[PDB]
Amino acid sequence: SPQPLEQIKLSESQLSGRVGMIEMDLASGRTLTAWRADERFPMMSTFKVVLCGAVLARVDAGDEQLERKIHYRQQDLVDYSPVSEKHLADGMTVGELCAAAITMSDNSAANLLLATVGGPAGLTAFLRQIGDNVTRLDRWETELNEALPGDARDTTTPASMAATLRKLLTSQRLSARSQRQLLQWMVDDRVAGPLIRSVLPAGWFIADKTGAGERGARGIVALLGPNNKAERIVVIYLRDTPASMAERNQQIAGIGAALIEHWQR
Ligand SMILES: OC[C@H]1O[C@H](O[C@H]2[C@H](O)[C@@H](O)[C@H](OCCCCCCC3CCCCC3)O[C@@H]2CO)[C@H](O)[C@@H](O)[C@@H]1O
Repeated sequence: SPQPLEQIKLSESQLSGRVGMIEMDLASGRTLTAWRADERFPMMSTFKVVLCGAVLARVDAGDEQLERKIHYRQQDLVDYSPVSEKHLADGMTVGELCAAAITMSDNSAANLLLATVGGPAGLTAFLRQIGDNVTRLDRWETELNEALPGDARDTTTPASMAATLRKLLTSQRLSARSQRQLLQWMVDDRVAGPLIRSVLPAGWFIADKTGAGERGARGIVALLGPNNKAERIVVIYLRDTPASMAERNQQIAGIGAALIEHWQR
């Protein structure tokens, strides 16, 4: 495999779109690999990890309970509601909604959660409260995936997203139990977790959230490491590429291979 930076460059060339990537040590925050790390990319569904961080912050403050049942109606549902469409009559708890949003990519669950945290503006305010002055959410599902060229709405940068994920998971801004819950939701991702495990060598940890959007936009935020430990945050975003989903997936996997084969940096 090429060196990781070389592989990222090769991927960007093969995809004919922009790639953004960071590799960061979870414990220390050091940046090991960076490529277009200060450029903007649509978050797509990856925003949901930050969303549930904001929910957990409210729980810690005594302003929310993961047990609280949210009642909703059919008119509230948007595209891709695999869990939430089943619970019109019995509702879902706030915690169940975070599980659906992060582990099943349920868009309506994400919108219900957004309403509990003050909407996109509330989520952006939370980002500023934790020192992320770059990432921004402006719209609800599904419009936040529009990925218009040059539009800063609903974007992050690889560097900001990595730092924010590290803050949420490890910095003691969230309580010990809340940090553990956020991590566990990422561990339990059903959309990409098992697929990734099927191609990871034995002994490698993965936790993740993936997203896809318009104009080829694709991303992953992940925790990865050897010896069954979450050693590094890896954030990869793709935008403005015409490539098939399979090819985007394969290029992201190829960056992963390069990282694994050149891990000691
Ligand atoms: O010497 C290291 C390893 O080399 C190979 O492992 C291969 C593996 O067989 C292949 O399937 C994977 O593809 C890459 C799979 C990456 C999965 C997704 C990565 C995501 C998740 C993390 C965020 C970035 C992207 O590459 C590795 C490294 O060459 C050997 O198969 C394995 O026995 C050996 O332990």
